[PDB]
Amino acid sequence: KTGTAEVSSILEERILGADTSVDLEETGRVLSIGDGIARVHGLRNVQAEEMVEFSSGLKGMSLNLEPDNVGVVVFGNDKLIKEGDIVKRTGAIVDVPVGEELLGRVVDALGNAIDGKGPIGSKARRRVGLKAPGIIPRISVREPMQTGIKAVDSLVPIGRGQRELIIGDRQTGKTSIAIDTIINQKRFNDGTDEKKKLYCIYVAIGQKRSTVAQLVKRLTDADAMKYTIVVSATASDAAPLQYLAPYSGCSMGEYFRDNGKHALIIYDDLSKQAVAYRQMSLLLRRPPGREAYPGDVFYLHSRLLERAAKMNDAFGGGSLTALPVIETQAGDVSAYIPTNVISITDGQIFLETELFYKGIRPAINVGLSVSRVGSAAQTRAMKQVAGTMKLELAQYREVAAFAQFGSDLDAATQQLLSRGVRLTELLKQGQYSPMAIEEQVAVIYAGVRGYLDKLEPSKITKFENAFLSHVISQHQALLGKIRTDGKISEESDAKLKEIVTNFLAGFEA
Amino acid sequence: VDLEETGRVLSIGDGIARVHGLRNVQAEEMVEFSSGLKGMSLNLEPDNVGVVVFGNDKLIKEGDIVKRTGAIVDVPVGEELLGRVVDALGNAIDGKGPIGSKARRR
Amino acid sequence: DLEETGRVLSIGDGIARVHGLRNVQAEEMVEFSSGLKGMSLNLEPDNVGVVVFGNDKLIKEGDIVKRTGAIVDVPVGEELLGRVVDALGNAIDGKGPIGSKARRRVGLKAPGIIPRISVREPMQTGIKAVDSLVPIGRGQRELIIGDRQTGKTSIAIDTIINQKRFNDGTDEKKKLYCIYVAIGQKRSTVAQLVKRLTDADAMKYTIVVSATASDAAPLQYLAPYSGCSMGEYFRDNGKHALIIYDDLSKQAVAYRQMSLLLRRPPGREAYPGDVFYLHSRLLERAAKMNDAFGGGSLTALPVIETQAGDVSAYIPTNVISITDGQIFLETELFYKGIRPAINVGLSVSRVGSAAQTRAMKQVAGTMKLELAQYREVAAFAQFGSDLDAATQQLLSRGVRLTELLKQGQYSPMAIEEQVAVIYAGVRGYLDKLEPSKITKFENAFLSHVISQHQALLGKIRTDGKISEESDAKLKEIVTNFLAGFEA
Amino acid sequence: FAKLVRPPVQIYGIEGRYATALYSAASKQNKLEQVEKELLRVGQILKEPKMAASLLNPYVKRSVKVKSLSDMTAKEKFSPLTSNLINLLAENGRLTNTPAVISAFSTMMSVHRGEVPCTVTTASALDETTLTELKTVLKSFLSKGQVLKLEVKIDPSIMGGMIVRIG
Amino acid sequence: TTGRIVAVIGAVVDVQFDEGLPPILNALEVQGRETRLVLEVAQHLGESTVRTIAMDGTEGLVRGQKVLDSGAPIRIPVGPETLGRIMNVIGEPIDERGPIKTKQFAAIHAEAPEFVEMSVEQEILVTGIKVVDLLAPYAKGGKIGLFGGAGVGKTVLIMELINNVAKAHGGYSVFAGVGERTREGNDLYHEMIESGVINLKDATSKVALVYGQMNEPPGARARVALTGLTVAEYFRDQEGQDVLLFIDNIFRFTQAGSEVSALLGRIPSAVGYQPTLATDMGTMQERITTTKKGSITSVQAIYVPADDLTDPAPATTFAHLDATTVLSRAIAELGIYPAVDPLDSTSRIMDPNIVGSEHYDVARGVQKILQDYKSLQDIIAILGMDELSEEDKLTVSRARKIQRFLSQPFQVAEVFTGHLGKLVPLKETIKGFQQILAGEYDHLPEQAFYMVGPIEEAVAKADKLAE
Amino acid sequence: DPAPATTFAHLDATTVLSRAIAELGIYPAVDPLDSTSRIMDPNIVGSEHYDVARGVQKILQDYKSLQDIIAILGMDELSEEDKLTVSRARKIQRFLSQPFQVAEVFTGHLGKLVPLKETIKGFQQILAGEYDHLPEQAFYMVGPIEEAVAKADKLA
Repeated sequence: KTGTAEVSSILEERILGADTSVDLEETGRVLSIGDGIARVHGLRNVQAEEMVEFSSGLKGMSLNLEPDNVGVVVFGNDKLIKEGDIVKRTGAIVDVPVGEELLGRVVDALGNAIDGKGPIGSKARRRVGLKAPGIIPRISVREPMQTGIKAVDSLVPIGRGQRELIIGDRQTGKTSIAIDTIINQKRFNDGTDEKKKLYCIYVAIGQKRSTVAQLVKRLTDADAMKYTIVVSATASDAAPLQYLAPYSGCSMGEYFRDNGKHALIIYDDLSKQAVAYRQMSLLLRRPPGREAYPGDVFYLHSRLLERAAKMNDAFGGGSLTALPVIETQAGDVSAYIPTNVISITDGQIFLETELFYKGIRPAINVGLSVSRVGSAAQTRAMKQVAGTMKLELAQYREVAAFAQFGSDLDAATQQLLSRGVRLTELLKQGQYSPMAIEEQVAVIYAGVRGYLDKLEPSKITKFENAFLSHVISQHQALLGKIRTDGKISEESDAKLKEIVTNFLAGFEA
Repeated sequence: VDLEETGRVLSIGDGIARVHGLRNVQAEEMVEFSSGLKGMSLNLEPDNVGVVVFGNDKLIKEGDIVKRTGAIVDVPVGEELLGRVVDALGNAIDGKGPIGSKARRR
Repeated sequence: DLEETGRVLSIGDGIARVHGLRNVQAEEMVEFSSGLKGMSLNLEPDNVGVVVFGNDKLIKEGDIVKRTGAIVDVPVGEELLGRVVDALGNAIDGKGPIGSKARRRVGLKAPGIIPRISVREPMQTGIKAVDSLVPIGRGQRELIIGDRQTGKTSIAIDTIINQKRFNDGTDEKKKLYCIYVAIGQKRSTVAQLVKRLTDADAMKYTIVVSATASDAAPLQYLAPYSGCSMGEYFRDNGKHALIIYDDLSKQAVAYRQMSLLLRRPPGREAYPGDVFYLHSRLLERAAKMNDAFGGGSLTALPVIETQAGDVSAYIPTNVISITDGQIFLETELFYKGIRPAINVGLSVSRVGSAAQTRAMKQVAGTMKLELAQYREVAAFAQFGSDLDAATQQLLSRGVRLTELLKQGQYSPMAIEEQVAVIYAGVRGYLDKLEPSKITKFENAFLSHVISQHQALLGKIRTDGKISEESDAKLKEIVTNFLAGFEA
Repeated sequence: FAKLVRPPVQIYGIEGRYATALYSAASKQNKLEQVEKELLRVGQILKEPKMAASLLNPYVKRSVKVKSLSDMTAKEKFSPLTSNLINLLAENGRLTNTPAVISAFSTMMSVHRGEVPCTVTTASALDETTLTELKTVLKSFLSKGQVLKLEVKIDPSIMGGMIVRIG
Repeated sequence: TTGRIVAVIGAVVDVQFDEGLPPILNALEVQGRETRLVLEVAQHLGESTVRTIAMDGTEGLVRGQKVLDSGAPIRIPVGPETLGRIMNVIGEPIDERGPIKTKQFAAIHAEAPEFVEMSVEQEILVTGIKVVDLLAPYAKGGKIGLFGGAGVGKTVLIMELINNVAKAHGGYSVFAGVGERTREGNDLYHEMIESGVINLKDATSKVALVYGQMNEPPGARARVALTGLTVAEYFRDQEGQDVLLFIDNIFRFTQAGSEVSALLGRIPSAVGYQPTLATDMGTMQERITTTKKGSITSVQAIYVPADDLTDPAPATTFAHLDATTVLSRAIAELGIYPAVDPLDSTSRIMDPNIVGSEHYDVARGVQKILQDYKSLQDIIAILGMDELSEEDKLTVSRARKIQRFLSQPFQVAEVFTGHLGKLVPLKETIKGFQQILAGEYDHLPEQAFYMVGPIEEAVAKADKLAE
Repeated sequence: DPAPATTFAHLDATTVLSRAIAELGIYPAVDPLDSTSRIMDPNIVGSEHYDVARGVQKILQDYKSLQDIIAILGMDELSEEDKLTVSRARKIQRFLSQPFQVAEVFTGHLGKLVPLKETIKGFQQILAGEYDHLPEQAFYMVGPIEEAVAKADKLA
C-alpha cells in the first residue's frame, strides 16, 4: 500500500490473495485509533456520512470516506477503543429522537434526556441532516417576539422564525439575557397561541454541566423548563456531540415549525462548536483555515441557520426562530465566524460591558443592536412609542457628543440628556425579567412624553416598579385593552396618562 | 513513451499540467500541449514537468500528449508594433490582425 | 565494530538521519567522522534524527557516525575555575587543558525540597544598588534584565569583582564560583570580557562558559545545561556557585530555529513552548541546597535582554514567572547619564529580605524605604509637577541617594563602604550637599574612613550589624568629615 | 487485526513493511523457502519490459497492469499465492521497489540468521551465522583481497591524518 | 504485553507492542527502567504501537527496549496518607519520608459528575478581603481561577489566602503543584512544617501537597494535576471533605498539553495550542464540582501567558469558572497589593439576589465609578483636567481612594511589604465604600486608604497622614 | 483585502458607501471614497456637474477634519467662515439624503428623485447657500431641495 495501511496484517494476506476481509463495506476493523480518530479499516463501500456504531458501544460518524479507511469521529471514549475493532455500519446516518417530551427536559444531544436524572425517550426521531426551507415554505415574520426585556422588545422588537445574533462576553447574565426571555415566554407558553407557546430550545454547546446545572437551576427556579428543551452537549460532552447539538436541535426546532408550532432555538454557542469542529477537522488533518477555522463552518452554519425560518401555512405556518449566540472575547467579531454571521443574521445584538460596570444591566449597545428587519416584525404599540424614542436616544447619544464636559447646548438638549437618562432607567432590567407589551409601552409612554425629567433618574427605577405594578393593578381594564390591541390605543394613552400623572404624582410625592 | 520531447499529462485540472516526460526539455521551455495550447515547462522535476498552461483550458485531459516545442519562448519583437496592440505572446489582439514583428526574440 | 559505526543515512541541515545506531543509548551524544558530535535525540525507528552538534557542510551522506555510546556529561570541576571554555568545556583560551577531567551530567536534576533548603543567605555583589534593593542570598534565580551595553555586562563584572574578595577571603560561603555563561557573545566581546577578568583575576574561581556569536545553535543550546551541571558540582561540594546565563534569549532563538529545522513547530513568538521546559528545567537546578550538599548553592543570575524594552513578551514573561525577582536596568537613565541605569521600580527581589545581610539591613531597612519614599515621590513627585518641603527633602535626599546607587563601571564596593556612604544620607547629612557633590563627598569620605575609620568600618563589618556605637562613631566621623569634605 | 510475527527484518523500510507481510506470511507455513527463492527468480525475470516501460509505465493503465502481471505474476508460478501482493503492489505502484522488498525479505530469512562486516577493517566477506567475527577472522586470516580500500584500512585515514592532526 | 521502544521521539515513546494492545491510558512499565517508568498509552498508533508518553527519566534507552505493560493505568495512593506528604504524580513521597501508603489506589482519570450532583446552586463565601469578596464573591466548592501573571506577588497573594483560609478552614486542602517552582515549594514547605498545619504529627494535615515541579517532564507536569485531583476526589467524595484545591498553576497543565500537541502528530492549534485543550478542560474542570459528598473549592492559579488572555487558553477557561480573579498588571504596577484587575476579578455570583444588594449595589456603584473614571483616562492622560467637571474629579478621587483602599497590606509578606496586612470583615468593606461614596472620605489624604483593610483604620491612617 | 482589492480592478462604476454615513442615519448611506464611475469628468458629465462635485468633495473633506471634535463635541468650537463650511457640508449631507418609499415601513419617508440638472443646480445653490433664511437638517431626505426649503418652513 502507500501511506495508509502497509500494515502487515493488511499487506500480510494480500500476498496470499487479498484474502482476509471483514466486510469492509459495512464493517470494518479499526485500523488505528488514537486521538478518537478511528481510521477504520474497511467499511469501504459505505454511504457517505453514515453514522456508524463502534464496538466500543459508541457511535461514530463515518465522516470521511477515505479510499482506504473511514475517518470516524468517536462519539465518546477511546481507552475504550483499541484497534481491529469492529465498527459496523448501522447502515444509517443520524437522526435523533425528536418529540415534545424534551420540553421539560435537559438532554444530551443523542436524545437521551440526561441530566443525571437520565433520559425520557422522545419516541420520534428525525434526521438531523434535514435541510433549511425554501421560499414557498417560508413566509414573513410579521409576528413579533418578546423577551420581556423592554429594550429588546422595543428597540430591537423581535419576531419568530429568526436568525439574530446575540452577542457579548460572558455572564453579564450573558445567559441572563436568554433567561429573562425564557421566563418571559412562560406567559406565552401559557399563552394560548402555540406560537406564544414557543418551545424553547437552548442548545448549550460546550456548556459545562456545572454552569448548566446552575443555569438549569435558574430555569428550574423559573420552571420555564416545562416548555423547554435544553439540548445539552456540555463542556465535557464530546466534541462531535457538542458539534452535533445544534444540528440535532436544528432538526427538532424545524419539527415544531413544520408542525406549525413555533420553536425558538438558542444556539449558545457556535463559538464553542467551531472550535470543536475545527479541531475535529484538524485531528483528521482536515484543515484549520481563517482563524484556524476551516471555511465550511460557514457552510455548516449557513445551512444550519437557514433552518430557522418563518414558514408559511404549509408548515403549519410555524417557525423555528433562531437566536444564535456567539459570546465574544473582547467583542472580537472581526472574528471570522462573526464576520460570517454578520453576513448571515438579519441583525445582531450588542452588549456593552461598559454600561454593565456602570451598572447598566442590560448594558446593550442598542445603537449597534439591530434587526435589519426591524419594522417587519413589529407591533404598533411599540411602534408608537419606540420610534421617537429611538430617535431620542439617538439624541441622547448625539448629545453625548457633548454630554461630556458640559451637557447644556441649551436646556432642551440638556433635557434631552435628562430624558435619555430617564429612558435609560427603563432600559436596565434586573435579573429575571419577563414583561408584557402593554406594560412596556405604558412605562415608555410616560417618559417618551416626558414626565420623568422632572423626576430624577434614580427615582425612575423606583417609579418604574411602582408605576407598573400600580397601573397593572387598577387599569387592567385599560391595559387589557392595550394588550388586546397589541398596540397603544389613544384613549388609553390619555387615561393611562392621567393615571400616570397622578400615579406619578403619588410615586414622586 | 516519448517522455523526452513529449509527455503525457500526468495530472490536469490544476491548469498546470504535471506532465510526465518531455525529459530532454530544456529549462524554461515553451512546450505545446495536445489541446492545441502552449504551456511552458517551467518546472523540471525529475519526474514530471510542471507545465504552466499558457492560457486556459478545460480541454486538456490526462495523458495528453504534450509535445515539446523545444524552444524557449520568444515573442515577436520588431519595430512595427508602433500603432499596434498585441497579446502577451507579442502577437496582436488589436483585431487589426497582425503586427509587423518579423523577429521574435526571447 | 558493527553498530559502533553507523553511516550517515542522509545529511543536510545538521540533521543527520542516521543509519544504524539503534542499540544506541537514548540521549546519546554520538561521534562523527568529522569528529563532530551530535546527539541522537530522536530515535525514530528508521534512523536516528541526530541533532548534529556544531555547524557544518563538513559532512556528507554515509559518513560514519560512530556511537560514542555516551549520554552527555560535561566536564566538571573546579578546574574550570581559572578557565574559559567553549560549551563542550573545551578551551578556546588555548591555555592547554582544564583539570575538569571529571565530567558530570548535564542530565541531572533539580533537588527535592528535602534536598533543598530555602535561601536566607547573604551574598552581595558589592553593588550598592543591588545589595540594597535586591540584596542577594544564594541559590536564588534572579533575573538580570538589562541590555546591550547598558554596561549590562559591566555590572556583572563588578559583581564578580566583588566576589573576588571572598575568594581572596577564605569564606567559601561568601566565595562564589562564578560561571559566566556567554550565549551569542561575540568573540571581541568575550575577548574583552575575559581580559577584564584576567585583570581582575577573579578568574581563578571562575569559569567562563563561552558560546560566542557564531556558535552552533545546539552548542549554545547545550551550553546552559552544561553550566547547569557544573555549578551543581560546587553546590554539592557545599560551594556556592553563581551561574550567569547571559542569555537564554539567544538560546531560545537558536532552539526554535533548531526546532523549526526539525520541522518541529512552535507557537508564541514563533517559539515552541517547551522552550519553557527548557528553561524551567534549566532553572530549577539553581538552588540553595540543603545541608546534605554542604548547603551549597548554585545561585543563578540569569540574564534576559529586552527587545524594545519588552517583557510582556512571552519569553520574558516566562522567565519572570520563574525568577525570584528581576533587576530591571533602564538605559534611558544611561543616556540621561546615570551609571547604572535602572528601573528600580521594576527591580525587585521578591526574596529580597530573605537574601540579606544585617549590617546593611540596618541602614537598608531605612533606605529601601527612603528610596521607596523617594520613589514614592518619584511617583508622587518627580514629574514636572510635585513638591512640599517634606518631599523636597525626599527628592533632594533622593537625588543624592541616587548618586550613591550610581556606580561606575568596573568597580564594586565593600559592603561597609556601602553602608557608610549611605549612612550619611540616611540620617540626612548630605542633603546639605547638592546631588552633584555627593559623589565627590563619597569618594573623599570613603578614603578618609578607610584611612582612619577602618577601625570603625572593619568593626561595622565585624559586628555585621551596625550598633549605636558605630552609628555614633560614624556620625561624628561623617559629620565632621563631611564638614572636612566640604570645608 | 491479525496477531502475527515479523521476525528479523523488521526494520520497516516500507519495503521492510512489505517484507514483513511475508515475514509473517511466507514465514508462516514456511513457504519462506519457496518464496525466498521465488523472488530470486523474479527480480531479473522482471526488470526488462516485463518491469520497464512496457509495464511500470503508468501509461499502461493500472487494470491492464494487473492484467500483464496477472499476465506477468499470474504469468509466473513464482508467486503461486504470493502473487497477490504483487498484483497489489502492482496497483500500489511499488513495482520498481520490489528489490528492496525482496532484499529485505530474502535478507529477512538470510538477514534472519546472518552477519556482515561493518568494521573498522576491510571486509565484505559477509556471513550467515549470527555468532561470527571470530570465524570470519579466519577467512580474513586466510584469504587476502578486496578493494583494500574496502573497509578500514586504518591507514590513510586514521593514522594518515594524525601527525597533521597534532599539527 | 511487552513493547519495544521503537521510537523515542522526545519523551514520546512510541512503543511497539506487538501482540499486546492494552487500552489507552494504560501505564506501561519500561523494563529496565529503574526510573519507575510509566508510559501512558495515548494512542494506538496502529501496529499495536502506541504512542505513549514517557513520564520519567529516560536516556540510555535503545530502540527495541523492553517494556512490560502494567495493563492498566497508574495506581497511585489515594486517600488520607497524602496529607502532610508531598507526592509526585505517580503518588510517591517527594516529601521523601518513606513511602505513602494510602491503600486506595488510583487511575487518575475520572469523569464529570452529574449535573444533579453538580452544583446547581452555591453560596458566597467570605474571604474577608474587601475587593475579593466584593467583586468576586466566592462560591463554595466551585472553581475559582486566578488569572495573574508571573511571580507578581501572585504567589504572595495566594499564600496570603492560604494563610488566611487554609488555616482557618478546617477541612482538607489539596495542593496540586503544577510546574511549581521547586524553590517555591521549598519555602512553602519549610513553612508548612513550620506553620504546623503540616506537622508530621498528623499525616492528616489539612493539606496534602502534591508538587510537580517545572523541571519535570511536561507530560509529568501535565498529569500531576490529575493526580492532585484524584486525591482530592478521594477527599471530596470519600472524605466528604470541603476541599480547598490549591492549584498552582493550571496554566502549566495546559501549557504542557499544548506543548506536546505537535509532537503527538496533533497540530499545535492557535498560538500553538492543544486542540485538546477544551476537552482537557472539560474533563478537568468538570471532574471538579461540589458533589454532595464534599465540595472541591478550587483555587486555580492561572498564569496569564505573555499577558494574553484572549489567548485561547484563558479564553477557554472562563467557561469553567465561577469566579475569575484577574490581576491587573497596572494595579500591581501601582504597587497596590491587592494588585488586582478588579474589573475582572469577578464572580458571576455577584448579584443583589445572592449577595444582598447592598454589597452588590455598592459594588456596582464602585464598578461604575471606576468605569467612568476609566473612561476619562484616555483624555486626561495627556490632557489633564478642567476640561472635566469636578464631580468627575470627585469620582475620580473617590475611585482613587477606593483604589488605595483596595490596597490592603500583606501580613504574610512583611518581607515584601514590611506592612502587616489586613483582613477586612465584610462590613467594613461594604460600609467602607458606602462612606467614601458618601463622601465621608473625600477630604482625607488618599494614602489613608492605601494599604488598609478596615475603613476606620483608613480614617485612623488618614489622621496621621494628615500629619 | 484581496477580494475587494481585486474587485476594484474590474469595476466601471462603483458605489462605495460609508457605513458611518449610514450610521449617521443617512439613506443614501454612500461615501465617495471611490463612488465613481471613471466616466466622471467635465466633458463627459457636465463640466458644471464635475465642478460642483469637486467643490463639494473638497468642502466635505475639510469639514471632515474638524468633525471628530464635533463627534465628541456638539454645535460649538468654530470660526464661522468655517461654520459656513460646516453648515453647507451638513446641508450637502442632507441634500444627499433621499427618503425611501421602497422602505417606507422602515423610513417613514418616501423616496424621491432628482434628475441631474436639478441635482447639480441644487448643489450650486447650496454652494451659494441661501438657505440661511433656512436651517439645515430640515434638508434631509427630500427629492427637490425645494421640498426641503418648504419642509423647513412649516416646522417654523
